[PDB]
Amino acid sequence: QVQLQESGGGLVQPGGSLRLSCVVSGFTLDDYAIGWFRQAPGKEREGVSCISSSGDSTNYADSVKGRFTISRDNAKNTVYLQMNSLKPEDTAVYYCAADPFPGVCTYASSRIYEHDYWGQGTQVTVSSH
Amino acid sequence: QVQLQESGGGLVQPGGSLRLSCVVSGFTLDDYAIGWFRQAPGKEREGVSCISSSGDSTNYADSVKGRFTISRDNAKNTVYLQMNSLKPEDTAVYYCAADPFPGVCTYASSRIYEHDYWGQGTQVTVSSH
Amino acid sequence: DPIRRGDVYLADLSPVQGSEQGGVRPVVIIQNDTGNKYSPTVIVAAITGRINKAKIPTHVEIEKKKYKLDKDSVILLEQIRTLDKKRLKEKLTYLSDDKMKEVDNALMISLGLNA
Amino acid sequence: DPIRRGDVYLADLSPVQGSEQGGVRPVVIIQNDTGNKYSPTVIVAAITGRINKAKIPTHVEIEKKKYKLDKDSVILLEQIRTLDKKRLKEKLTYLSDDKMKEVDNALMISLGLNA
Repeated sequence: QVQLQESGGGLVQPGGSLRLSCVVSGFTLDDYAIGWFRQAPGKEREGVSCISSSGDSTNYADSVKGRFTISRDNAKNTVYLQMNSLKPEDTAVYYCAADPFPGVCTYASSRIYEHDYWGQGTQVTVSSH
Repeated sequence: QVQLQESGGGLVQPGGSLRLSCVVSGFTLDDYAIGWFRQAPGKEREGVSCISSSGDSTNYADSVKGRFTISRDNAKNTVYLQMNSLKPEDTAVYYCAADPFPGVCTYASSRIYEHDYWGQGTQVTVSSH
Repeated sequence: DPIRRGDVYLADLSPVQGSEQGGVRPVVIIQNDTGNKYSPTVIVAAITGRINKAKIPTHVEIEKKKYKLDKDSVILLEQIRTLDKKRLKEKLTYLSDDKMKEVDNALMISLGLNA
Repeated sequence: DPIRRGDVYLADLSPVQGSEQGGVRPVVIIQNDTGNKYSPTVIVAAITGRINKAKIPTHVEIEKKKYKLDKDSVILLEQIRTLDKKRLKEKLTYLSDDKMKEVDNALMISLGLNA
């Protein structure tokens, strides 16, 4: 059935914080790995972080570790991405994506692999205003 | 059918030379890898050198390389082991053994693996007399 | 006729139960060249035409442009079997030196040969 | 229930054509532990009861004393396949730390992962 929807975008100052949410429908959250992907204009899509279909393993990108924290609430079918120490270079369109493949995001890697089922985008801007 | 028989044993002085021969019967020499194994009293059997079932690869033991040279004559079904720079510590009972396993003695290794079909022994002694 | 490591073949994986495996489909030779010559069998890694994108570090992406396979595919290094050489039908192409290192690194992960 | 690398199992290799492979017989788990948990399949190395002695550097010797297998056997690291986990019947034992390194070294030879 229907799938994912992201909320929590907006504008921040450099060094601020923000928490992105990802509502899940049409499947069991314990069957899919959910990842966060951002895409800045003029740049290729960049993977940020993923959660395993089980929830025991989390991977992040090098430019992210120590700042963004991915979290999951299986009772709400909702996945979170707590974005802290926000740099103006984190301005992009963030997507939460699910993938029904066994073993995704289980390995300890600095690279999050692209998923298959995507959702509507969200706009995250950060600059002085 | 019947198998192998070694000839060419005897007594030598330290630093001498000797050539051991290995007659083959009951099978095609191009189907079996032939190896040379010696066994000194009080010591465990020691692999010396082998020829591949094809003849392109030859392996020796570390205490042997540069002295013993294994050779094969497919037209005679006869395998040779030219033993040069003979030390008194090379006194043992030498055996030529065949093995019908695919890929034996093909890998470049300093260890020759034990074969399955053996032959009658031969006595190689070396000491001053 | 000479089977080399990194060559892309087209063997008959059938009959292999249960799921995932099927009939005549491409593979890649992962057995070393010394064993490739004298062993009666060969070790192959699966090439899947299904959902084709690297999902895990044991996946390596290969393209239908450079390689004669149908559509964009992925090398499954977590799905391996050993075939008797008579099962290889015809060869397609061979992997690049850089794409073979991608396979060599993913293969040590699925077998836990690091650390 | 937890499948770990180095464990000695007893799966059903049948039906696998042509020669060499047979029915219910022991194997050893060579898939890494991260894939051992979440993959629906497992990578196994064959345990042969036939002419049982290390013939090539891709062979590793295992004994019926320490391991519950019938008679003295050899791990065939040039004969590999990937089984769905439902094919594993019952576990026997697990390899020693030193015997697992013997497998880890022979496995990199048959796959040409050195140099």
